[PDB]
Amino acid sequence: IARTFFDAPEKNYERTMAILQIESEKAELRLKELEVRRLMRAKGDGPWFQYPTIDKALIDHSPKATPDN
Amino acid sequence: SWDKDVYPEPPRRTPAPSPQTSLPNPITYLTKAFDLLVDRPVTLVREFIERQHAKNKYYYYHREFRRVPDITECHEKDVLCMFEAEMQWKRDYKVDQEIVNIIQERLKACQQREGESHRQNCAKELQQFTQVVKAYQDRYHDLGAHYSARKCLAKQKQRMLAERKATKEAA
Repeated sequence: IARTFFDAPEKNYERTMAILQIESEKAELRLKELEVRRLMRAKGDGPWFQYPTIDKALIDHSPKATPDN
Repeated sequence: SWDKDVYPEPPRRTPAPSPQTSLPNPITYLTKAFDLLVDRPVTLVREFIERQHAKNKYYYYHREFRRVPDITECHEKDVLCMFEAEMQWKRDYKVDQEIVNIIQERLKACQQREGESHRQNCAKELQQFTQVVKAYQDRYHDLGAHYSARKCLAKQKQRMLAERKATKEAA
């Protein structure tokens, strides 16, 4: 029965170790994602939460009719 | 067979039968009939089975586990080392349960063997039983159904803190 149907204890042991490593890395990544999202919401210096402003390519720099502008 | 050092037994002392009457006891006749009609065919069948087993021989081994570092040298929230430490702790826990079982079996065997003088002739077995029960209770009790190595470490740390504080009161 052990030779035909059952997995070895060593195989299960190392499979469990691999599973634990993968989910531990995923959990640390999730916590870092939450911290990064909170920081970029708070400060707004990063690539996320960049709400649009007015583009400066629409300004006319030619001389106008009145010098005071 | 089993090992006699783990399971101790005193050498037996059987008195000789010295009858005082002339009536033959039926026990001897029934015993002779028992090795005649029962023991001989049973032993012959066992000899045949043993010959068939000696025709085809193979072995099996007792699994050995090396020592992995325990939970006291494991970084917290580092599952890779804590998993091995917890597996080692659970294996040790099962081994200690069977050790206490062996000592209980020793105590019951001593009581049954001694019979009517059990409360004098089994002092050593009772002392060994008390020692192993005290150590098991100080090691593994009051953990709960969700026991782990961390709970055992916390219980041991609390016990050593209490012992050190009680020493400091009486110093």
